[PDB]
Amino acid sequence: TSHCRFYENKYPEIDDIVMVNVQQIAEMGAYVKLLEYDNIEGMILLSELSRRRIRSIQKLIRVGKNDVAVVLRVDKEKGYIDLSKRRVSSEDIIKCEEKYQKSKTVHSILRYCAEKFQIPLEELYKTIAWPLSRKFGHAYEAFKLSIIDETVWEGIEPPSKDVLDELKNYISKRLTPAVKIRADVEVSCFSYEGIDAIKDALKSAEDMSTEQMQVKVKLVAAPLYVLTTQALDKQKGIEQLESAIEKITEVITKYGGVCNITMPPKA
Amino acid sequence: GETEEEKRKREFEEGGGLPEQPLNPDFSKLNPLSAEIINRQATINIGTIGHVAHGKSTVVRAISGVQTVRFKDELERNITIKLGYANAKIYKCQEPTCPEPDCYRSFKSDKEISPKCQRPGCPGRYKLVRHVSFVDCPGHDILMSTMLSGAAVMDAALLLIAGNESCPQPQTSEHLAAIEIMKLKHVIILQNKVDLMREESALEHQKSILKFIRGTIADGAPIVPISAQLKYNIDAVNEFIVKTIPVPPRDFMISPRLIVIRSFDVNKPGAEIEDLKGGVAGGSILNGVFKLGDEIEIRPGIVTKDDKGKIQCKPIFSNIVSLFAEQNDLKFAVPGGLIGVGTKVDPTLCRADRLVGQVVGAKGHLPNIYTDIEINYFLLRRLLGVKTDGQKQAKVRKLEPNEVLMVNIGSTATGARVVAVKADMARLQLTSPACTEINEKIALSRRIEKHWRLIGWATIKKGTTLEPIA
Amino acid sequence: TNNPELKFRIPPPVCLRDGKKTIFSNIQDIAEKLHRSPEHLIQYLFAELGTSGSVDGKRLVIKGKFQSKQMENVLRRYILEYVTCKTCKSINTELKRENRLFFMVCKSCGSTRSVSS
RNA sequence: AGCGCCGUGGCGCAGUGGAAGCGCGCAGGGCUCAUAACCCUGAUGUCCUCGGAUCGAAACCGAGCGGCGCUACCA
Ligand SMILES: Nc1nc2c(ncn2[C@@H]2O[C@H](COP(=O)(O)OP(=O)(O)CP(=O)(O)O)[C@@H](O)[C@H]2O)c(=O)[nH]1
Ligand SMILES: [Mg+2]
Repeated sequence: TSHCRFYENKYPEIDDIVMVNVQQIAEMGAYVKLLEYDNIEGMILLSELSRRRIRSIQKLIRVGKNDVAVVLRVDKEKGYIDLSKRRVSSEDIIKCEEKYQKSKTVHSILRYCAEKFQIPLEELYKTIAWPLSRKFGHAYEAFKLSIIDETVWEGIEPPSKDVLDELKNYISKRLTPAVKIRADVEVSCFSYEGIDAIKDALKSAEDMSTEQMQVKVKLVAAPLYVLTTQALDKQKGIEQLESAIEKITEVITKYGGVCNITMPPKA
Repeated sequence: GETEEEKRKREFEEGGGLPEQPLNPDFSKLNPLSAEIINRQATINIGTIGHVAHGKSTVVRAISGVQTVRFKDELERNITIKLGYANAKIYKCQEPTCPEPDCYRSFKSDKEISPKCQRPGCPGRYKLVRHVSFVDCPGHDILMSTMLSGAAVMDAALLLIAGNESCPQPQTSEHLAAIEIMKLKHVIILQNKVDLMREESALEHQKSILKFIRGTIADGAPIVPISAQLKYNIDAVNEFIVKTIPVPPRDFMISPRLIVIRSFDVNKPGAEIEDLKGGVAGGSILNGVFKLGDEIEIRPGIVTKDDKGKIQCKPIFSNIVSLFAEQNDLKFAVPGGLIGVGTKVDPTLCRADRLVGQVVGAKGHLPNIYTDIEINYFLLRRLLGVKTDGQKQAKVRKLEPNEVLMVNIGSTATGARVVAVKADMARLQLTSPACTEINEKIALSRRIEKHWRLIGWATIKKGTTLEPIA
Repeated sequence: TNNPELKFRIPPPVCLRDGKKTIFSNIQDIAEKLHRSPEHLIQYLFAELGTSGSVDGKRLVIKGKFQSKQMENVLRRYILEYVTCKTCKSINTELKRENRLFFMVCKSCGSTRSVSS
């Protein structure tokens, strides 16, 4: 039951960049369905197709797969999509693909919820999807804020609480991320009691580990000590690790030894 | 139906096991052959010398069974900078019935007090005549500080000559002269390759080797043909070591000292740091009986340069965590055997080649670091280690003022400058710190042909001391 | 006593050059008479010469152009530096894996040499 | 010993969250009188092992293997 395009309206708009799936090259160009959009076939003419003149056009089409696209004019009376392939910026193609991955990945969870609760995908989209794409500009960042901050659905009417809690499980299972921040600290100590200092320094550092983010000063070498941290929001790890740095500097500046930093906190 | 591991256990407990050393034995009545000393530590250091790429690790492995392993990926194959250590247990069969040449047996360090005789037909057991340590000396023409220092450690010598190659190997003679410099006579000559020669070739090689040993200080050197690979004729080597080579004078009268040659940080990676261990100095003790728990000071230690370019020397005070010798942790340490003194020192001091050739003294003695040293030198006629293609082995010149030269003071590998030259006396200024304790037999090498070259020996006569900052 | 015989056990590498194709049947025999496992020998052969094929049957089928002299020479190199040690005459050594590479050890002697590449 | 990389179709890259990819190779065909150039069709996979959420993973993760680079010898 694949339908219900990601965007607002039931026909694509004008002068926008999309991405199609290619099916046929019969006489004049590609009449192609849209996976950036619902189901509607759109035209590209072979003149609106090839930047370089070609011997066999098929090498640039590769029927069956997905390709960059631009809708210029839309027949908003009975349905026609004036579309082209070459009418896209060299860089903005990657914007088109990344937009498509966001939209497609949003579609996957909604399809899962629809095939579980047997609500047509259009209803789940209507209740949930576009209010999210309106509050936050996209449903993907809406899901990203929902995994961390549960205020996202506050003010959105769901068909049922079952759809809600199931999709919360699905966002916590599929959209699960925490970037590994790493540091490397040198011990340059030439002092007398250094091993006990190192033990106490790691005691202090690992005593900073919070429930969600655990800091473990693992050993790889005598000088080089590694700081591994799961930065869940990519901002607490650096301050945790700076606190660790200060703790080792504290332990080291009084026993008699010296220590130095090689790799500061980086994602 | 006993497993081989069960069999080896049963023999180990049958052989008396490895009894724990007494915590406080009466040290006045202890000799290096005593049961508590002989079973769990090595009292005589034997060092291997030979030509490059002929096999000195392999001979030690064939004797004891303890691998030098060899390390550092690239150094796995060419040469190793650090020394190679191994412990052998010298066992003699108590039965007179077995032939005398094969009664001797050298086992690994984990053997029992009295293991059974592997000779088929003898129920007699083996008595421990001595335990020995081995110091594998690198024999390359570039690596000279480590060989001199390892010499400065050892007390017995072991010369390897290959048969099929040319007789007069020059750096073998350099090794022998370096041994002669430190006042050793006890040298055993080995023929590494004997299976690969004919009867006549082997005799000709023996004649050549004898013809070499007439002018050197060593006169009555034993010569024995062995094989590191085929692993035969091991018992008679032990025979010659036991008969020819006695224990150097080493009793408990002399004040405690240490001479560190190797550094070993103890940081098992992957393990959490809350379960760690101190830094270990691999050091040899020529004088001093050390017991579990002691305060010791690495005299040259921290070497700093101030804003004014002056060298400041901060001794590394340290408390001994343990005295790792042979196999097990030992309550007391025996002079004349390399030991890992593990102390509270930060392992970053013992990671790389940092504690290589450094003097240490327990608390209760004040050795003196120096910056200028008076030295009394004496040179040989020619340089050793240069295969001149038939023309008059290079003659040693007279030293020049202000020349950087490698002066191995005991174990310390230092590059000093000559400030004055006399008939037999010189003065050396050091940038790398060196201390003086008693005499510290010194080896001298110059830079004439790129790499260092031995020239002659020397002993300190005087020096300008430095007072360590407390 | 131990070695009355003191290599002489290299099978003559009789090959087949079928123009576009090449078939070497002796690959198993040279594997046996040199006490060498087949896969390591064939991968060493492929590492010497950048040619591709398959292994068929107890034989090596490489579709490329080489005279029997040159593959004989490659086998000669492998014999010189792997099956028999340069320093002393021996052959009973075989592949072992001492911390991930192939570290050679012997049986007649007890060698430990780091020959991998 | 730990960390950074990887797990072919003959190769190198790859999308790795719908389930078999692209070029280089190789077999075959087409154009040409004929060859090269050019044009079309292909069969090759345990996308390394074992389990797990998942309709479902090759993909998302982990209890093991193998091969790569460093930390460097890490008693
Ligand atoms: N034929 C033969 N080969 C030997 C013998 N002893 C050792 N070898 C060879 O020497 C090799 C090991 O050499 P190695 O001990 O590393 O040399 P090295 O001690 O590092 C030389 P240096 O002390 O100057 O550094 C082995 O692969 C072995 O084949 C022997 O008695 N006969
Ligand atoms: Mg060695």
